[PDB]
Amino acid sequence: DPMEGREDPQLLVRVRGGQLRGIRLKAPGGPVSAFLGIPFAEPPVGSRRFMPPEPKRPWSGVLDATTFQNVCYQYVDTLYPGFEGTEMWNPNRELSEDCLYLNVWTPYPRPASPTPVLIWIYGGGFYSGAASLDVYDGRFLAQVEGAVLVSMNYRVGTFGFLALPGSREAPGNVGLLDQRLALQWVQENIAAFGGDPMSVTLFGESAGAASVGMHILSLPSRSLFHRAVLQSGTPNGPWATVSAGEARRRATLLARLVGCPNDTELIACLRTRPAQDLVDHEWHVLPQESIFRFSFVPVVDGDFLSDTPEALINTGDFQDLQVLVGVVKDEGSYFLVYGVPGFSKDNESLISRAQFLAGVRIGVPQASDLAAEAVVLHYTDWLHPEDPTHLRDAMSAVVGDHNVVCPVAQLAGRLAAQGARVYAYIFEHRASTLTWPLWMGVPHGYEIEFIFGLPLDPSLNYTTEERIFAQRLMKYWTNFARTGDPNDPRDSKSPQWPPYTTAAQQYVSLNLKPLEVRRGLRAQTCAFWNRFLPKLL
Amino acid sequence: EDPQLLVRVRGGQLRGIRLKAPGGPVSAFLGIPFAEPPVGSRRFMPPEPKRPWSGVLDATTFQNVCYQYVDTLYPGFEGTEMWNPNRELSEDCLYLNVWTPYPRPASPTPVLIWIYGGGFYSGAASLDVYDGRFLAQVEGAVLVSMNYRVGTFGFLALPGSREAPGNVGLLDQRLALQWVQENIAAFGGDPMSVTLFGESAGAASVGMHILSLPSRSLFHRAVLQSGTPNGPWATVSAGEARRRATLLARLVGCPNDTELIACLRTRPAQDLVDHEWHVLPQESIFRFSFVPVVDGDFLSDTPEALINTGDFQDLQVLVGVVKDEGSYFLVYGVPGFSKDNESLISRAQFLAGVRIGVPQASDLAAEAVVLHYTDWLHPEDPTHLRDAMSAVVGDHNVVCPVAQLAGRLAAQGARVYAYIFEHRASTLTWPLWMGVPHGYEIEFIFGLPLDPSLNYTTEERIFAQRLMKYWTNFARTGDPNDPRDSKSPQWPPYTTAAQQYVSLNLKPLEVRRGLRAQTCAFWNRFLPKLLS
Ligand SMILES: Clc1ccc(OCCCCCn2ccnc2)c(Cl)c1
Ligand SMILES: Clc1ccc(OCCCCCn2ccnc2)c(Cl)c1
Ligand SMILES: Clc1ccc(OCCCCCn2ccnc2)c(Cl)c1
Repeated sequence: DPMEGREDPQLLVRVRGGQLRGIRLKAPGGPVSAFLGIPFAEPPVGSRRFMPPEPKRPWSGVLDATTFQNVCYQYVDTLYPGFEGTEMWNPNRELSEDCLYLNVWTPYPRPASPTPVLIWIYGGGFYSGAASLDVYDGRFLAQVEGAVLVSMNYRVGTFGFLALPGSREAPGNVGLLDQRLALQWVQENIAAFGGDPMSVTLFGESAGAASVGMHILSLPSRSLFHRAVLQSGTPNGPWATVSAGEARRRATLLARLVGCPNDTELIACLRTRPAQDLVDHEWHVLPQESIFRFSFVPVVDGDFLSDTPEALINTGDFQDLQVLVGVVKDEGSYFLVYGVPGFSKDNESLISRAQFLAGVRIGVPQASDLAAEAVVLHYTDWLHPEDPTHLRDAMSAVVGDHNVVCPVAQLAGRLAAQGARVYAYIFEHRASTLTWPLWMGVPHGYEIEFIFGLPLDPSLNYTTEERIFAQRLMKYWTNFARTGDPNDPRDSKSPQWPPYTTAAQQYVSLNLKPLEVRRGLRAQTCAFWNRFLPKLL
Repeated sequence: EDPQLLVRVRGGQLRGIRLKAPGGPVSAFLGIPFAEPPVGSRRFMPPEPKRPWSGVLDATTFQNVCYQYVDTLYPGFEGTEMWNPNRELSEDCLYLNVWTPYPRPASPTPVLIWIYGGGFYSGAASLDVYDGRFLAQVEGAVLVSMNYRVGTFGFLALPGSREAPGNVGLLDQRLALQWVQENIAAFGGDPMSVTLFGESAGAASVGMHILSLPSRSLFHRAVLQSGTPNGPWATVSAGEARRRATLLARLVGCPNDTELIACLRTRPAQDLVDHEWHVLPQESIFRFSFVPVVDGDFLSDTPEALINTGDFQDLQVLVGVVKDEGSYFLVYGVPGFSKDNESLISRAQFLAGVRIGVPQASDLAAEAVVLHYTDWLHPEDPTHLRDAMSAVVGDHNVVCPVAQLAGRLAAQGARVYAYIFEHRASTLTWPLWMGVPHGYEIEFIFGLPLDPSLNYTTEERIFAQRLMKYWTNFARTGDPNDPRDSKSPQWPPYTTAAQQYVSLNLKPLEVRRGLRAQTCAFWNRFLPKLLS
């Protein structure tokens, strides 16, 4: 690198694979260091499609690490052309199978002594997502809390989770293996950045939180981190996993659909189809009333997942663990405009009672006739069982409770009974800049920008109370990552966030108001979903 | 001899007795025969009208209580003994009483007829809490109440047989109703304004008069207090009534229908009463052996079917409940409950208790009742489980049947008013944890707090006068509100749209909406689909 002597000396770093040169980024309160697009794996292309990730082979020279790399090949949403509501979640770099890269944000210059590491695993229903989206920007947590923050790309869709269980050519869960490979990479290499590999906190949202949860339940991953944060997502629940049988069913059907007639011959054929043909058909392998399930998700393979997540969280020893879990207020609203007839982002979506009954069949696709009517009866307001606004909102909560809030509640409760330290929250602030209609309240996903600090960017037109709020949340998260306790010990002025225990079931509300402690995490309704409803299901 | 106290009814002369109420006198006519005594071969048979009589029949005194079980759980205890017979037992008991203002009313007065409850196995028109002197004195009402046969004597049925056709206890009530039609005018009562009212089993009976056509032309308005014709306990099937009679027969030594009944007529009354209850699987402790039968005659179908398909356009109804219907039933049937301690039970107990309260229920339906009634913030708190156990029994047997009846009658034409009674009597001798228990609204309706010697609070004296006004305003008009009122809040009709009902307590009328709407949607709409 004949130009080293004239480049910035504070942006050169050596890792196990070679040298990198990062970039000095401006954050509102000062500069940060950013190292973007570090390969942590051999590009999982050609013969390596569906295969487990192979560790990146060393390079010569200084790797340019100043820009985000490719987004893992995935479906791109087009329901609403040019709409910020969906576009903010869309890929912001070129799609490519060659996408296994990660990013590191640190203070500038890099910390003198070992600094706690947050690793971000993104959501996107396992069919989408990228570590380079504006909403996952590590610069604010780095600049303001002094955090080292790592976020990796992992394979999604067929490429990440298509399995023919028991084969060697497509064992499944490779997308979770991508994540683990990045975790290992952090273990060997994060010290070279000022990162403390003995204090690593995973955090994620939705399918990401599900991924975090799965690393908790998979033993090879348990030595790669110390604390975890699950936001609006769980490894248990109706959507985050499938059986070996079901995964086998779905791969076979997708193979027929793209023209592919012995497991080896089948996978060899799939490997020849262009990436876009897989994406174009991946959705078409479900009854398209299962509009609320994705086809290629982590599989219960007896290997990565030794048994079902519900089994492992019912029988597991968790004294080790500290976990911060939680939900937004209206988890279900978002999805309604994509699956239930009568719903739109553009009108008020007041629905009929028949539309409600129909929506419950689509929301609980696994349900029998009896179970559906039980859900319908439980969520009806008998004082106004025809009121269209109460029915719109009830539809929202059926989808939200069944798929996120009650899975979280179940996980919180089980982890606490089996030794873990648990902190529970409900996030109740609607972003002032939100472009989804008012009726959706605080939708799924829209706490993420507050955890990451985006309101500190004055360019983004948040309120001044939202700046303050984001700083409180950043402190909660980084405090938890540092100590396993979101509270600031140097501060008893502020109200305390008590642990969540099976006796008092306390949890806090996150909004512009001071912390408020509540009891029972939607306790009556989730008893219905987690205890009774699994009979007629 | 007082001419106000000498009345002539269609069967002869009667002499009454001038009684003292707090605000003055009333004429009472106690112990009037309305049927031939149902003894010997008349046992189990429909009543026959009383034969006429010579001279002046002494009607100054309460007649005998219909032969019935006598409660022994807490001997001497005021709380229980107050429902116990207060005259001697006899199968010779088909008499009714009549209260009237003194002097006898100038102009035809609205008549209220009281049908007591006590589970179709007990009850007497002569109990102190059914005392008609207060409603008669203060509101000028003519108040009637009859004894009807209970237990095996009233309801043992061999469906299809001619000598034990069933429902004779209800036919006893019907006869007293015709009696009031043929005779109440001589007392200044108005045969054209007759309001039935009753409590529990009595409320059920009242409902079955609504649902039986021969009865329908004998009254104009009805009042159902904490009981229903529909529900889990008020009726049995033809087949089941037969199974039960036959097993009662074999238990006392008997033995063909005619043959079997004949042998039963030979048995001393207390033999029948002794084996009365050993006759159903004893998970059915919250269930009595001999109750109205769906005979195809008095009840042309199940009450459910009839309230689902009937036209109730010319009927006004006043229905309601108390706050803790299920309390009284706990100390008698559920392990862990007593009048003497605070009944703080374990979750194991609550689970076992639910099997009792819902004896009919599949495993899954019990599990469903358990999960619906658990408070998941404190799923093991004894105070929470105790209170829930009481709510399970009360909601399943009274509150949700009342909600269902209210809603059906409203939907199909009837003018309905609904209440929930929430004052606990200052004089109550049951423990505090039982709240406002089944039956303890009656004394306020009847105006017993007006008797100063019973030591009720002055507010209760004012409360009781209010309820007496609702009930008699309803008798007079079909509407509990005052036609030139006290300008308090109005009591709205109950409708299948606004589901409005009032609270009756010391504070002014409060309008609420949905009578345990969520919980009763569970019992009447979902839970049936679960033993099915
Ligand atoms: Cl609660 C909930 C709602 C939706 C959902 O998944 C929607 C996948 C939509 C996939 C669309 N797609 C992918 C490729 N082509 C279309 C899941 Cl896993 C869970
Ligand atoms: Cl062995 C026996 C005796 C009584 C009882 O339940 C009492 C119901 C209430 C009896 C008094 N009452 C109240 C209103 N009318 C009569 C039960 Cl489950 C069992
Ligand atoms: Cl919610 C409820 C509670 C009790 C009950 O019935 C109790 C009968 C008690 C009979 C006692 N007895 C009479 C003669 N021998 C025993 C019914 Cl039908 C309904």
